[PDB]
Amino acid sequence: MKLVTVIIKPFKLEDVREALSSIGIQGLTVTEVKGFGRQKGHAELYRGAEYSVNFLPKVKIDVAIADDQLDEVIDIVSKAAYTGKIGDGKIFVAELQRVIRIRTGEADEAAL
Amino acid sequence: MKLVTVIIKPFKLEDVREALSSIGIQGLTVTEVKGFGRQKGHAELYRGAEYSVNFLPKVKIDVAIADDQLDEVIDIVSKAAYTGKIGDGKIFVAELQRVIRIRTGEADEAAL
Amino acid sequence: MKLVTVIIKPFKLEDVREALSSIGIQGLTVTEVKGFGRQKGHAELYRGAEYSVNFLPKVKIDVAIADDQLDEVIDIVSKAAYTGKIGDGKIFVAELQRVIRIRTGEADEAAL
Amino acid sequence: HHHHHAVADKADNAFMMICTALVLFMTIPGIALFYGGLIRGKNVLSMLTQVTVTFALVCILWVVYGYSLAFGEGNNFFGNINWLMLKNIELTAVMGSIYQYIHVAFQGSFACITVGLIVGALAERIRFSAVLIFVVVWLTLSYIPIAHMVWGGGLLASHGALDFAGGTVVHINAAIAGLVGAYLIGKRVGFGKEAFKPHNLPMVFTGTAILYIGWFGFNAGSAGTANEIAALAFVNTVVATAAAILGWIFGEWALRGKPSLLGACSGAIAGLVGVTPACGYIGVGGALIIGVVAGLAGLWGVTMLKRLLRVDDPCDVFGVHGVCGIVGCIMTGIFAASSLGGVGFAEGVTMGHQLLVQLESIAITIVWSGVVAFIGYKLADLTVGLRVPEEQEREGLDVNSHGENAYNA
Amino acid sequence: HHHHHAVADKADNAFMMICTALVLFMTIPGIALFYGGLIRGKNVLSMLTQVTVTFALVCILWVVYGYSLAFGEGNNFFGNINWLMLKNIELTAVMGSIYQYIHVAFQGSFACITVGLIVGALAERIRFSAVLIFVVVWLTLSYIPIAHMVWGGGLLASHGALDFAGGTVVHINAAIAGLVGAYLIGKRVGFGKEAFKPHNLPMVFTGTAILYIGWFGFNAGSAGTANEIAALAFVNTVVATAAAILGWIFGEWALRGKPSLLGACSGAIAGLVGVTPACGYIGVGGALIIGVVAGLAGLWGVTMLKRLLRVDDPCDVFGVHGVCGIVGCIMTGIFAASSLGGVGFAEGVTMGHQLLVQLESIAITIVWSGVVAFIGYKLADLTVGLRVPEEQEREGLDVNSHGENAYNA
Amino acid sequence: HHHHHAVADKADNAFMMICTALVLFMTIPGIALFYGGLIRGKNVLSMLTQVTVTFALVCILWVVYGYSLAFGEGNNFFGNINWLMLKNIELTAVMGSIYQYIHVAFQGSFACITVGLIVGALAERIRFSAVLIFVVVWLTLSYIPIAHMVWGGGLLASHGALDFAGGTVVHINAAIAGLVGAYLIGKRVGFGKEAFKPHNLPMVFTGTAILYIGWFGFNAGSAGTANEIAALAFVNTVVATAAAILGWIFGEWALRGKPSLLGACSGAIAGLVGVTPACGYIGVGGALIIGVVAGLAGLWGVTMLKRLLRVDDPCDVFGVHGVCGIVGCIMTGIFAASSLGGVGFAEGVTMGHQLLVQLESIAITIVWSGVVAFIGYKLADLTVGLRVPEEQEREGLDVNSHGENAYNA
Ligand SMILES: Nc1ncnc2c1ncn2[C@@H]1O[C@H](COP(=O)(O)OP(=O)(O)O)[C@@H](O)[C@H]1O
Ligand SMILES: Nc1ncnc2c1ncn2[C@@H]1O[C@H](COP(=O)(O)OP(=O)(O)O)[C@@H](O)[C@H]1O
Ligand SMILES: Nc1ncnc2c1ncn2[C@@H]1O[C@H](COP(=O)(O)OP(=O)(O)O)[C@@H](O)[C@H]1O
Repeated sequence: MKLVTVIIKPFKLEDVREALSSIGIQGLTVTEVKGFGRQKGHAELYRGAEYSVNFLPKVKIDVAIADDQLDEVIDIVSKAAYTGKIGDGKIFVAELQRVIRIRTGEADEAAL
Repeated sequence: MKLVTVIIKPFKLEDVREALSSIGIQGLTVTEVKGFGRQKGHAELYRGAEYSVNFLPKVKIDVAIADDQLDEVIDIVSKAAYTGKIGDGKIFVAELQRVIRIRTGEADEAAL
Repeated sequence: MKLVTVIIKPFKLEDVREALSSIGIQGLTVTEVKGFGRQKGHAELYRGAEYSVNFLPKVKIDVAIADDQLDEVIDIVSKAAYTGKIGDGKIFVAELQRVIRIRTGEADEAAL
Repeated sequence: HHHHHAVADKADNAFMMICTALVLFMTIPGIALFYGGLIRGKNVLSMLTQVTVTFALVCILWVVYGYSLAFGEGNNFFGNINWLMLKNIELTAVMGSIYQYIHVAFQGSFACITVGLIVGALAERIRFSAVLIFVVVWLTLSYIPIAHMVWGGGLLASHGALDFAGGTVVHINAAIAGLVGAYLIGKRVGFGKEAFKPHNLPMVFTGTAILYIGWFGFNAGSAGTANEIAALAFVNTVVATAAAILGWIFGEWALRGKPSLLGACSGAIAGLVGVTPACGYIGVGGALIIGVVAGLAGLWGVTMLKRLLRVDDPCDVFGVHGVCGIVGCIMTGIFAASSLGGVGFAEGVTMGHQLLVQLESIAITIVWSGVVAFIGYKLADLTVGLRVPEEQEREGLDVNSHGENAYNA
Repeated sequence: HHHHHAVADKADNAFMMICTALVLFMTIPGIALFYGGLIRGKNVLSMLTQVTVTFALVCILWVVYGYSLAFGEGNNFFGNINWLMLKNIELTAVMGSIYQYIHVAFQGSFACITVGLIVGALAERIRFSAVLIFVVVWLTLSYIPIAHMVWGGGLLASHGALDFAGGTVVHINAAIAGLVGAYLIGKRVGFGKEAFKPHNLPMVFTGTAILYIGWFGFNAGSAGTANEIAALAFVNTVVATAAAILGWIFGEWALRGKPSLLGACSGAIAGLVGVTPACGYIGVGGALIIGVVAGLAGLWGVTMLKRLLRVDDPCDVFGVHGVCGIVGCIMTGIFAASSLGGVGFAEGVTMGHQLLVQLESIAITIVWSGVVAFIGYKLADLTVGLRVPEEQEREGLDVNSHGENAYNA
Repeated sequence: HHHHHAVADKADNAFMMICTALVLFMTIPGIALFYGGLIRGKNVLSMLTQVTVTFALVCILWVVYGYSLAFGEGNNFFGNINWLMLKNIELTAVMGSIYQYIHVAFQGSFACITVGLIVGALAERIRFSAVLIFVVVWLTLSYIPIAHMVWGGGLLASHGALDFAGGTVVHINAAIAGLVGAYLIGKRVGFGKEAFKPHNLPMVFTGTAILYIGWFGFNAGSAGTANEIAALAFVNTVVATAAAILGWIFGEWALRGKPSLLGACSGAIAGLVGVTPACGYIGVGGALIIGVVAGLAGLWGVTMLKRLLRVDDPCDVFGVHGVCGIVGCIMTGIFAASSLGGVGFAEGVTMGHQLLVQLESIAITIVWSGVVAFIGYKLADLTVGLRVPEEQEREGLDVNSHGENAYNA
């Protein structure tokens, strides 16, 4: 079992979610996050205070899938979330041990 | 060391919190997330606009534990977080290579 | 590739951010989370209601790094985030199978 | 002599229109913000919609037949049908020292805030269409006749009751209707096991402040003119509120350990409710005592009295408006005395007798409003159902009742 | 008797000063919170600043030469420069039964809200500098001549137009101006592909509530004194707003599925706008019919109309102020009739002649504002460019145009 | 003819009661929201509780002895003890052309806002109980005597000082009390190395707007009647505020590269303060110039001056109310002249002589308030201690000092 995390630009959420729905993946979790990197927030001014560097709103997507699915999921999200500009995002992959559905008690594959 | 992640319905936080206390686990981290899958959001209207596809508010619990505690946790969390209804959430298990307490420098069990 | 998730006190973000720059680590993801453990958070009063169990605000940092930088990261983060009082937080470590930069398609080390 | 008529004073016309705007300000957005903030984020819109729409329903019913049946001449309980749609009321008709159209609007705003208050007790689990149906019944068969009994020349006015701005007509009237409601629908799911925190305390404070400012129209406006009585009701409004905020804070700080914002806000409302029936009748010192007592009475109401009855009234309508209205209505019958710096009881009357009339008025309102509310709630339950299903209660009324989310990206 | 002067009525002075405050309350913060809540978080500050700065700009232009050109003696389209920086107007000068200085401020607050209305149709893609340029041109060439033609003895006033508080002058004027802006600056990025929800509905409600309370000073104050006409306009304001709220709500519940909170709020404005030209001329029954029709019309304006016009008018300025403005002006030439409970038409005028006069005023207003708005936007786009780059639009107007983030830790 | 007495003018009674209400609106909730939005979210409730509780406190002290000591007759420093709890004041007693009970309310509201303004320099690190103690000492010893010297026929009044609505009494007085407080308690932890953004800028705009609207009752109300002076003060408030918004906005645009909402808000207050002591004495042209200058002076006030003073005055109370207060008090002595559009000086008073008096009034206000403020903060530190420990400062004053959390589920 694999767990794929994707950090992207907020407006490109609906496209990725629909790219995931194309391959039968409707189950997913989303978190509002703040990011910093090569691309950064515009200067901020508050009376006397001036903060030249700021954080930028981003979106973190979490999806549990199967090993065989890993190949397609990476390729489908990579294109769907692409815009060309700096700050497009990154794809993280990690090994998931056991997945359990609370409602029924189902395991790994049947839990999704 | 293991990392246990549970995604549940916001109204069932208190129960799981207490269940974890029942087995001696007081420390944890909570995040407000948006979930989509089998159970989905209710359509919403704003003036002329109609929005059918919607996300559901969920609560993500991340609890780091010892490896001899794995089976004890999944069980007490399942029962505590259970309602029977669709969209009850799911449990995710992942291996932690290292856990360190900033305050002391201690690792593994000593870090929790 | 390794993922280092650091849960700290909100005001210590600035100190951790700079310390991370000190060793050439500019890219990171931040999330607003809620914590509980040895540090607990004062009791709250609402008219007739008395809530004894409350969470504390925390900042969660997610940072994908290279294998060797691991020990150096732990040392510099522990130091910059340190206060000596309870609730300073913890550093967690997990293995990442792959990291891909969406904008270019670069993998692992190159993607960061 | 038969064609003689009072001339309207432009100062009073001006004062009373502005005061009407302030009473409307108390409901829109006053009470909507107050209540909205006290409940959960998932149910705020439901409170805002209920207040807005009931406000609308009441405004229309008031001009259609409400004013006529409340301020028209007849028996001790109801008025006349003669002033329907305001027909037969010349635009230049003068009520006291102001045009009647202004009077219609002033009394109309009172009806609105009274219905607004009720909604707070039905919070988080009531059906939207149930509250609209209940309002039609309760306004028609309770607000109107009680208003006619106290301010319309009916039974309680004939008995010499003392209620300047609505201790009975508004506060106790609404408090009862809310208490009956809550008891009928029952506890919110998770009560006593889950946290039911106010979602936005800055919102509660904003609502409190607007209720406070608008209350000057409410209390001073009750004079019907910008005279010395309006001046007396004004200062007394400032005194009671301040005294109640302090009475409440010092109670909480000493009994619970910390002075909270919800306590300072609740105190102001308790003071305001406390002085509502007494404002234009008492002196400055009396307002200070009523203020301190109401502030402490309310604290007790939202804490102990709330436990003694085991009823889930989310916004504590009965603990504040019920308890403080009752305390203020009784105290008015004492502090009106001339030796207490009051304006003096009517000719012949003594504290003793007056004390009973204040008590008589309270009991009649409680039973009147209670029975009618029980009637209204039954009618609605029967026709559209009172309570929403448990799942829709946990996910919230904003989305499945009004199909909207409160806070988005 | 040339040295005989009119003496100001202190009561009218007080009433009009307060009413001016009420209309100012409509812009600062009324319309700003109303529109600010309707758009997304990354853009709320852009809205609040546009309204604030355009407010200031209007206040300045108005006192320098604005008032003099609209209300000073001239021809049928412009006025005079005899009152530059208010010179020539003595402080003790009387206009009606008040000091002219009060008239200045009262009429000034009208221009302010008018400009604040337009901004909502330009939200999220317009450059800041552009809005300020458009205002200088539009206020000067569209507002002042239109205000003079209607309320300054000009063309429309001499033809017998009925516009009590700004059906043409304020609403249609603004709606058209906004429609032109929406068309010329194009659709927002992601339109029809992404969800555009109001970030803060409680904020919208607060703005709606403030606009309502402020409107009483807008409509009633148009009487110019605290008389029976002000009493009529006040009452008609309560009535139409409630009717419209009920109109919309039930229209939405039946055709869309549920009664939304935004629906109710939008219904309030619709009723308010619709009654603006009619409030002082119609009977309480007329206000009811107008309110209902206006509410339903507004529902059409933001639903079918908007989708057919194919415009991105984010705050539906036209769907509400244009559709209900036109509807209101027409309904005024009808319900003013005596046989319909109205105040009656001027000596020797029948329903036909009036109705035709109402239509003439409407057409003229649309063409005048539309042509001048087209010119206004052209200069802004010529000097500074009307639309911000795509990249700036996705990131937010706040951070890019104003260097600030609305919600911090 | 000893039994002769003045008669109240109902217009003035209404005008003044509405003004009192507008002035209270500035504190509840105006200044609370304004300051609330400027500080972090973990402390917003402490700001609201401080304003609400200090307000209550000021009201009680005002009616018990405050009004009497400031307004009763005595010497050039303070009044008398004859009006304790308003005893000896007949309900029908007339002050000017209004019932004295109204005068008591109006002046008491000025005492409230002044104390509210002070609280924004102590935010995020002061102990709640310490604030209470300070208020009792400062109001009693500083506000009362200053109010008596300027508006109570005292010392400064007797020398012909020109302060129409409180440049010295309200603004300069509070600014100094605040500056002193911020110096004594010290800089907030992290000051200079940590980011301190306002948590809610819409809340800041909201408060600003309320402050502006409420300020009409503040400035125009200071006329004591709805006469021509009231109207002059009204127009000047509209002009100066608009001018200051543009002054700050453009100054910031030129120097920093962007026009911010905070800039606009700050500008609005800066003009209001600047025009507070001049509104009733200057011409429309004076109001414009005073406005522009006030806006740029407040800009320099919160930038360069704040950096020079090395003070952590979080809400820039001094940078705005102090600077603009001084600027306004000085500029009043200029623009009051007849040859500059003003109402003119008193019989046989040159401009050179008036300026000396203004500087004298500024010197005495800064000096008295400062020393009194010192005694107060010291009395508070001897008994309860002024600053909360560092760790409470980190978690937030909300849960530590008030046991509540502002935003929840
Ligand atoms: N493939 C997935 N990856 C990550 N999270 C998921 C996935 N599927 C579901 N979830 C999470 O679990 C929640 C409940 O899932 P759902 O299918 O609606 O209920 P159930 O778990 O009872 O079948 C979702 O809201 C989402 O947060
Ligand atoms: N090493 C890292 N660990 C975790 N998250 C990162 C890391 N580097 C970047 N990110 C996240 O990815 C986002 C985009 O990175 P950025 O450097 O701005 O552009 P790009 O991904 O094209 O290099 C950042 O806003 C941040 O949220
Ligand atoms: N077992 C755990 N798993 C995940 N997160 C935890 C765990 N224990 C604590 N935390 C998080 O780390 C924070 C610090 O823990 P706490 O016990 O309060 O302090 P310390 O780490 O100094 O002992 C907590 O507020 C919580 O957010």
